[PDB]
Amino acid sequence: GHMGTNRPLVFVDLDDTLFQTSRKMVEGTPRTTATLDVHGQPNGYMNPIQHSFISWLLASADVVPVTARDVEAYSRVKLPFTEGAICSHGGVMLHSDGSLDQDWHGQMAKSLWAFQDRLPALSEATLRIGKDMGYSLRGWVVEEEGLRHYVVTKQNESDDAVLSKVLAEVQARGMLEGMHIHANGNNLAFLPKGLAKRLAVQEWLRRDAKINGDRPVLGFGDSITDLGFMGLCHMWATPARSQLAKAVEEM
Amino acid sequence: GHMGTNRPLVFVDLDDTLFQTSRKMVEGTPRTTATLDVHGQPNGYMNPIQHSFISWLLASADVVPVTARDVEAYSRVKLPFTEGAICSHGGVMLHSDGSLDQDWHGQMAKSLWAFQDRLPALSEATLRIGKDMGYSLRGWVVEEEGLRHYVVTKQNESDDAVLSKVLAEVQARGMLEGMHIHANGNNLAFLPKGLAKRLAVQEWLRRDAKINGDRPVLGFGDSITDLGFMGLCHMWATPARSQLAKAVEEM
Ligand code: NI
Ligand code: NI
Ligand code: NI
Repeated sequence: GHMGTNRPLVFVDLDDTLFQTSRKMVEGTPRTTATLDVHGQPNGYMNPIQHSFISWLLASADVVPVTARDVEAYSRVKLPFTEGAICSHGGVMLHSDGSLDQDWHGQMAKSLWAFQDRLPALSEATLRIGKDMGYSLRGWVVEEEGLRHYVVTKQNESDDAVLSKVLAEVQARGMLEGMHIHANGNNLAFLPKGLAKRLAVQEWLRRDAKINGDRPVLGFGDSITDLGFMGLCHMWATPARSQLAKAVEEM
Repeated sequence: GHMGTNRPLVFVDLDDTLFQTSRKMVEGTPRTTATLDVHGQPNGYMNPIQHSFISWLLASADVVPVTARDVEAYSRVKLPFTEGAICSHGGVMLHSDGSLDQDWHGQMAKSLWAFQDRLPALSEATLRIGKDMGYSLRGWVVEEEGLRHYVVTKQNESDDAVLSKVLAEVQARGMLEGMHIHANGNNLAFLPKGLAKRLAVQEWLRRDAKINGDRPVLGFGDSITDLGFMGLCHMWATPARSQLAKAVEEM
């Protein structure tokens, strides 16, 4: 029979799915502010199709962000999400009022305590090995209060090919055993085994099923690594010029 | 500024996207009739997620089928589509009341009159070459009143691998120059150059833009060949276990 709401549950990636930075848009084209930088100034935007799409989607379905952003960076997203969120590559679940889900935090803590020393050392070694290559890098450990989640590294050369080289060497030096990687644009991330958008979306669906039974689930994402959580949905979707769509084009 | 409707225009494939035959569903699981066979009896069904999804989508957006079915087979689809349709692999556009679009019919006629003799001969040769292989086939020319569109061939062996063999030989005998092919499940189709879902969706969007300007366009399809029209949308989407999704999985 029917229980709860019939409307779709839609898991949406954020950066380069709902909005993007200025450098990824054609100059002068109209835009709406979607994110702020740490100094409080606009730094991410929606074009006219994008703001029309997310407005319709938020009005029509239960929309849940599934993002690499940590909680602070997610709080700089200026979109009226009302159902909570998955943050930090699946390391964090937020309730609808923005408060931290204590149960998931306990489970993630358990999965991640074997990595708490390795993560700062891995970021340090990557940033050193990057300067050894002569590359001007930038990186840090993404973390919540008390718990370190994953390592991120960016380049300042305006050449994303730099990061593919480091990934090749770090892999050969055997630094990534027990971990998986995300690479898209100027972003290279090293994630512990038990940290994944897929795991948090899997838990979100388990909880939803007790309230709403089986209802249509849709996943939207732009990265190849977003296929993890997107594969848990009944239908998945991607922007026409995404990293994922471009890879499908070449297949 | 804003003009017309803001709601998304959603192009949806039909078979194996919104519904499927009984043999493609787990026995005994609940279902809703979605299509009738030529004898008027149910032969295609939606599972509970599928009927919930298409109901929500029809209510929330302007939904336009984009189907290989000819007009007669489309008329046996028992879903309340209200905006017209693209049929016969892009060879036919129907108005919302089901009447034939005369302009597109004239354009398709022009593209297809160099193929009017080749299509019946190609179906005959394929069905003969199939029996030469010892395979029990079935095929015909798909056509509207006066105009032949494409060739379809099916096998009766319960082995879809049979069709991949014929495609290999027919290609070597040089019978498919100036044409493209569709193969998914128990369906192998040979299409003339100017016959494509992509071309009809392209024309549909050109016409829509004069009424509604630029609004979000979403494409849903299950076949690799559906990527043609799906690439014209802002976002495209596929069922989790589709032919397309399975190919992406292997990439
Ligand atoms: Ni993204
Ligand atoms: Ni289909
Ligand atoms: Ni129902």
